[PDB]
Amino acid sequence: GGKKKVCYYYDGDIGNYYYGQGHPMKPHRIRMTHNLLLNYGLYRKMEIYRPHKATAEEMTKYHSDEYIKFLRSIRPDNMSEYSKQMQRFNVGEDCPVFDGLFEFCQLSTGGSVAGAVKLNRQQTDMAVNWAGGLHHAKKSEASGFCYVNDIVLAILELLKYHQRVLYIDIDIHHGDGVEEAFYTTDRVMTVSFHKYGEYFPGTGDLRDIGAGKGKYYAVNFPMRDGIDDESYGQIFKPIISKVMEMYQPSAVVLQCGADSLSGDRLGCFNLTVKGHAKCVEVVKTFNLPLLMLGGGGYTIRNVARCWTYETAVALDCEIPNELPYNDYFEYFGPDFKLHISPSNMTNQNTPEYMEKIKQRLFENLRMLP
Ligand SMILES: O=C(CCCCCCC(=O)Nc1ccccc1)NO
Ligand SMILES: O=C1CC[C@@H](c2ccc(Cl)cc2)N1
Ligand SMILES: [Ca+2]
Ligand code: NA
Ligand SMILES: [Zn+2]
Repeated sequence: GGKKKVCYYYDGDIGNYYYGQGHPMKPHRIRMTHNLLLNYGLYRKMEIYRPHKATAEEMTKYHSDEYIKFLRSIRPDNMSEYSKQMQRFNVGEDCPVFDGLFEFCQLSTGGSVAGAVKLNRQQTDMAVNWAGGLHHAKKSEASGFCYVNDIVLAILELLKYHQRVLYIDIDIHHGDGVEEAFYTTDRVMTVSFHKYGEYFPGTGDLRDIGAGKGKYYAVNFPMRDGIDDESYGQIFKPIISKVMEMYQPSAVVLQCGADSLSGDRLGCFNLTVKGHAKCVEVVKTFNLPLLMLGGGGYTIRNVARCWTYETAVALDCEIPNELPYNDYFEYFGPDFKLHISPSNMTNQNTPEYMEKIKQRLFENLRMLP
């Protein structure tokens, strides 16, 4: 289907926001990603855009006025005056108050929405916002280190020109906030692959399939610890192909959370960067307008490797395994290579389990009109 035009959204301020001592979410990982892919020369092959800061107007296309007003007001120095509101909107633990929090949301959101607009106008085939993918935020509530749901806002922008949008989520966590926003519509189908059982956020059962006009338009593939490239690859392509055949979306949003990689600090999957990136490759083959977004990812050297490689995949541009010098080179020791090895952790997802869950999801997809 040809090489695709790629537009890529980055603001160099993003890496300066800080969740606080001990918090595993490190926005600095976006700056590492950017610097690595610049040093591989990938700027030669794509348009690089600085996103606008999304306004309250943009954000309240989904989020409540009250919740957005609170995000705009709350600061480390006025927290004690906002104790009640902090509890109502679930801010102050997983989702702390930090300096510049609202500007941070504006930058994340701006990239996703700017990308969607660029796709709507047919000025690009693919838009990339690695600072996006905040799949847990809800209408009036922060969750899971997410405050504003850039994905939901980007999909609402796509729905202006697209009757049917497909969302795919390869983050190790269930994309509960996106699924919830679109649970009762058939105009967005949500497909999430995730660890399920005794794991954040606790949602995404096989049996959660949508409601009302959205019944059968939510798809959940629950997995156990230790899934590897071969097991994941054998279910992802057939599920996504069946979804494409039955749902026939005209645009796609792919959340590429890198916490499904081997060695992630919060994750317990065993995927390599090649295994993860094979998902990008599969989605690309359908030749649809594609918004690719970040997500979780807590071993930051591997997040940088993952999203650098996935940018190269979007560009159909082969890059060497030997890392080029970069500003964060020491983080990539002791090997200084792009690709990673899986661990020897046991895969708890048996072949039989994977095939059985796949067959249950195929039965649900036969129920589309
Ligand atoms: O990656 C994510 C968000 C994961 C949210 C995990 C919340 C539980 C947790 O580990 N919280 C925590 C850990 C260390 C320090 C402070 C909070 N979504 O894809
Ligand atoms: O590096 C970053 C930019 C946005 C922010 C974030 C928070 C939560 C999720 Cl799930 C994904 C991304 N971190
Ligand atoms: Ca997921
Ligand atoms: Na839906
Ligand atoms: Zn995650």
